[PDB]
Amino acid sequence: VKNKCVNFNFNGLTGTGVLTKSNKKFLPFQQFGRDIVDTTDAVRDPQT
Amino acid sequence: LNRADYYVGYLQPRTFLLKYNENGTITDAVDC
Amino acid sequence: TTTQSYTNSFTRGVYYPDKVFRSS
Ligand SMILES: *[C@@H]1O[C@H](CO)[C@@H](O)[C@H](O)[C@H]1NC(C)=O
Ligand SMILES: *[C@@H]1O[C@H](CO)[C@@H](O)[C@H](O)[C@H]1NC(C)=O
Ligand SMILES: *[C@@H]1O[C@H](CO)[C@@H](O)[C@H](O)[C@H]1NC(C)=O
Repeated sequence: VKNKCVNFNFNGLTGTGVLTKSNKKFLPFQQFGRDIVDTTDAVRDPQT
Repeated sequence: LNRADYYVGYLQPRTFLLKYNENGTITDAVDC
Repeated sequence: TTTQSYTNSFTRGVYYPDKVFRSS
């Protein structure tokens, strides 16, 4: 649901927020992902 | 077989500060 | 056979410690 605030349980990682398209150059090994304060900010949908 | 290499080094437990580039890539690192 | 000459490594041998994207 890329644009509506949602409770997510992505691979055990529970939390709440919104999901939008991202161009993060996640080289093909980068997964959970985070930010400057090291807080999960970008999860590559494992299925897609 | 059929018919100038072997560069070996040993790593150590050290603290490093790594400079990341905008595309997620490591441009420079400094050994504290 | 082989030789065992020494060589400075300079700034070399740095790998991504984990798989987390980081920018700036
Ligand atoms: C699983 O995901 C991969 C990567 O998107 C895809 O290539 C593959 O066809 C998927 N498998 C099934 C059974 O949907
Ligand atoms: C070894 O020799 C064979 C026969 O000429 C050749 O096909 C093969 O590619 C050679 N292998 C290497 C590593 O040069
Ligand atoms: C980041 O990647 C893009 C796409 O390859 C490139 O145009 C840009 O110059 C890169 N930025 C840096 C700072 O290297």
